[PDB]
Amino acid sequence: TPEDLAKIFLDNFNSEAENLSHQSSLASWEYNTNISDENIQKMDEAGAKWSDFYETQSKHAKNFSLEEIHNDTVKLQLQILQQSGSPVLSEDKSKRLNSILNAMSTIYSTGKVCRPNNPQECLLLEPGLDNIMGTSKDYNERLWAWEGWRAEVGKQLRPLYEEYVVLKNEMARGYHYEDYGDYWRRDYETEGSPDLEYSRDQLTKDVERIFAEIKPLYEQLHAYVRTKLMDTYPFHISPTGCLPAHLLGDMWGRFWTNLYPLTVPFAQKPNIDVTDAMLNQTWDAKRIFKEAEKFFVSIGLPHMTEGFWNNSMLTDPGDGRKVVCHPTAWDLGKGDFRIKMCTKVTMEDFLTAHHEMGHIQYDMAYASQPYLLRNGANEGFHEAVGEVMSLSVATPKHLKTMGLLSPDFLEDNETEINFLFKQALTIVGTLPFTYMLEKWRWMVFKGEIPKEEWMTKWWEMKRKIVGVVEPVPHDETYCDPASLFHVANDYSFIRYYTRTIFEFQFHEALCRIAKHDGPLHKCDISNSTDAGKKLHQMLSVGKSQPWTSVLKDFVDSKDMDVGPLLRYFEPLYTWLKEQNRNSFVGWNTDWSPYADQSIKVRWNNNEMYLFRSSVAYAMREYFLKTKNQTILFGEEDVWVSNLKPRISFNFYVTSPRNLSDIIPRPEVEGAIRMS
Amino acid sequence: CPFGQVFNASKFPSVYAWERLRICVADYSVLYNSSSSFSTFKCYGVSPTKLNDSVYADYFVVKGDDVRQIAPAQTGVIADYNYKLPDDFTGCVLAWNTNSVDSKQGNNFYYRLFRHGKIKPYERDISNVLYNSAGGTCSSTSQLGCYEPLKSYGFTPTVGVGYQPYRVVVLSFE
Ligand SMILES: *[C@@H]1O[C@H](CO)[C@@H](O)[C@H](O)[C@H]1NC(C)=O
Ligand SMILES: *[C@@H]1O[C@H](CO)[C@@H](O)[C@H](O)[C@H]1NC(C)=O
Ligand SMILES: *[C@@H]1O[C@H](CO)[C@@H](O)[C@H](O)[C@H]1NC(C)=O
Ligand SMILES: *[C@@H]1O[C@H](CO)[C@@H](O)[C@H](O)[C@H]1NC(C)=O
Ligand SMILES: *[C@@H]1O[C@H](CO)[C@@H](O)[C@H](O)[C@H]1NC(C)=O
Ligand SMILES: *[C@@H]1O[C@H](CO)[C@@H](O)[C@H](O)[C@H]1NC(C)=O
Ligand SMILES: *[C@@H]1O[C@H](CO)[C@@H](O)[C@H](O)[C@H]1NC(C)=O
Ligand SMILES: *[C@@H]1O[C@H](CO)[C@@H](O)[C@H](O)[C@H]1NC(C)=O
Ligand SMILES: *[C@@H]1O[C@H](CO)[C@@H](O)[C@H](O)[C@H]1NC(C)=O
Ligand SMILES: [Zn+2]
Repeated sequence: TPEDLAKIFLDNFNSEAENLSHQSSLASWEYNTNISDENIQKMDEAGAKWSDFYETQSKHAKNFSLEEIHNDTVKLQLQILQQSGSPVLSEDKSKRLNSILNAMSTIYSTGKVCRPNNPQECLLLEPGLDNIMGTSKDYNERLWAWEGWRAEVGKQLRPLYEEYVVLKNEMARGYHYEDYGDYWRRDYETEGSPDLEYSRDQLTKDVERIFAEIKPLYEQLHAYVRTKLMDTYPFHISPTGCLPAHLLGDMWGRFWTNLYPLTVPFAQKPNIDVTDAMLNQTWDAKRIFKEAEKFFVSIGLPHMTEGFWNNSMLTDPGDGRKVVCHPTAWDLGKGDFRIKMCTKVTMEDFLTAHHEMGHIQYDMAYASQPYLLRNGANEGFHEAVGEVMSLSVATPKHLKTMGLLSPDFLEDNETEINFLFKQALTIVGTLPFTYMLEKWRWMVFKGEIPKEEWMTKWWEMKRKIVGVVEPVPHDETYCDPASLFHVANDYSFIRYYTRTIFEFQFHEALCRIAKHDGPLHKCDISNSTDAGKKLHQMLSVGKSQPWTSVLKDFVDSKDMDVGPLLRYFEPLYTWLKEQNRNSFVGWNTDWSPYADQSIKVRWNNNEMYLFRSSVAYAMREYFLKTKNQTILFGEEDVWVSNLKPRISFNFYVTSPRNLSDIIPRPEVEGAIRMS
Repeated sequence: CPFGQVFNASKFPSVYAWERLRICVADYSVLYNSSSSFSTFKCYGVSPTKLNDSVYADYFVVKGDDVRQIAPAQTGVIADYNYKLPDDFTGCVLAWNTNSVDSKQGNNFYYRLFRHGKIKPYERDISNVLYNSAGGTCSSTSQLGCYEPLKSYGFTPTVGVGYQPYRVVVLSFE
């Protein structure tokens, strides 16, 4: 009886939801294709109706006992509804939390950094600072952009993030989770046989295990980059120490892609770029997607439907309306699949087309599932399936048969590494960042790190795990892990770790079924229907089965495994190893760019304020009396390092408002001794 | 007999409330001379080369995927609650895709999802009361267990071929 009642409830939910979520998603599409004041309010209206329905149904779902249900595809759907859609908060705390998140998003998105010679000139992150960090070679300009962002947006998000953490934990406990960090990783939890079970608190053990196995390769990549980078930024990088945070070619140091032009193995060897071939042969934006389709079809996957070809915005329409040029695949529901892109005839957007069609093939594969189960087995599978496809079509062998790469083109083992190195900077160089960012957040939500220790632990563990050091010291008025998109906007970041690991497990499995004989980095699953159909079986399951069993039937294992990643980059590893023979590999967490010239001193924030003011005072008089110079040093010009409360700290002083110009140790020491 | 008022009709009814007209000269120029028009065409107990040598027509709008339920000895939401044919059925079922006509802004078609028991062959239930999942009747859909038995088809101009309206005509030869 109670199981049948649960089934009736779900039948009602699924049949009612299917033609309601459709309207909300359709309205969203129209808005992003045609941006207007009328379309935005219609988008919200449609969304509101769907949200209200979901909340009511989620609350109803709570009064069905899971122990009374003997069906797995029923119990699972009830669990999904019971643990979402309805927070347990006072109305005042529901108005508030939604007023901090909106505030943080806005502060990030409208944040700008001004110039210390000119105030009416301010650069924004998206059209501005981002194109400086990824191009400039000027140590001083890179420092300005790096520090300015964190000292402008970072200082605004600190008090908001503190309230955010407290309220989110209370919310998470309303679902019977220990904290919000625990809530986030519930997606990896599975129920079933003792052999196929997985606990949410197991993830924090497994990602650490994989990292330890990765590190030995990262250290070789790190050492190589350091010795090559040292020739671009001399006197700023130590042969035994950490890399400066602002010299990684990025605002956050998420990827090392932009260091390639500085750290390229074989500068005399060109990379493959068929942008010119595509233009010469008269390719358009449509042909790119037709070729992407052909690839998937050759391995036994379904053709793209007519609705896709007629409704998708594959190319920017020209004019008359503003569109959002941010590539993404859409599932509108009810057999309506689309891709939204502003496609250009380039190589980089060729690989992208393959990647976004990887999504749409997956979305089709599990379309037959119950509404609530129409998702990936795991959050990391959806991007593993998409990305594994871009590896097989980046191979010269594919371009040669396509006719994009010149006939009789010669390749060798000098250029395979030139290539793998570029990939390592994206795939390996990002893993320790993702790892420690999420690890820090978990500790913050859990309550292991007191508010007063947020910034001290952030940089402490970052130097230990990643091997990157700040150019200037930061106190607790800053919030570095808030000036990044995913942290400010409440997104989980672990999905960018596990998908990298799964991606290569899938890659190797596919290249094995396809009977590849040779290096793993030069495989191609095109024309291989035996590998394609095996993949399809793994996709069609959706979320109806636990990811552990879904993976096992495809990769013949259970836990995530980095083995395949280390093997993929094995060549490179054995090459870097023979290059780093005269250099030091690894780093020591006791060197800093500002530690060479500072004064050691041997008590709350109000006492430190007075101290810094006093130092600025001594400086003003020293310079005026000794060199007859009038320089107005302020409290903000005295930086404090290595604070060990009550007992000791280090400090140094810079010229007024000038970050790069540090007063020579013997000169500031003079000012202190003088007064 | 006015086959043109069934096959060339400006509007069809919902599947939950199907209409039936009684059938003169038994012409077949609209059934077996143009078969490229129909997407589905199956006969039971009779062949296209035999029919030529009372026939009542039941017609309604149903989504593509549910067209397969319009047959003898079938089960499913439509077969069990909206439109049922007997196992011992003689006649033909014809259907065609009318996405360009029925999938508009104000065109709402309904089917029955919940009922206290299955319907008999050729039974037409057009009532509309709240369904109590625990048995009997109830009021207010806010109460757990109360559901509306009639739900719409989310037909729109751009949706999959399996969620596109089809016009079905069933010719039962008695
Ligand atoms: C975009 O939306 C506005 C507001 O309704 C409308 O006037 C305009 O015609 C739309 N653009 C297109 C191409 O439909
Ligand atoms: C759960 O269903 C039972 C049985 O009708 C009823 O006693 C109880 O009030 C319901 N609980 C909730 C939360 O609606
Ligand atoms: C669960 O219900 C589905 C139908 O909704 C059925 O096909 C499946 O066999 C059932 N499984 C079990 C264990 O009852
Ligand atoms: C492509 O480039 C070659 C250069 O040798 C040129 O001869 C050829 O005409 C170009 N193709 C087209 C379509 O112009
Ligand atoms: C796109 O829509 C037009 C409407 O004029 C139609 O004729 C064309 O065949 C459609 N495209 C496809 C692939 O059906
Ligand atoms: C796949 O096979 C076809 C022949 O059916 C061939 O033309 C095409 O180049 C092959 N693709 C690859 C990547 O080898
Ligand atoms: C590339 O292979 C040749 C053998 O064909 C070898 O002698 C050469 O040293 C290799 N290049 C590198 C960087 O190992
Ligand atoms: C509708 O009438 C026209 C004109 O007689 C005929 O050609 C067409 O086949 C009819 N439609 C159907 C479904 O019979
Ligand atoms: C139309 O039906 C008649 C009678 O069955 C048949 O003789 C004729 O060949 C059919 N026309 C076509 C084009 O098949
Ligand atoms: Zn992706």
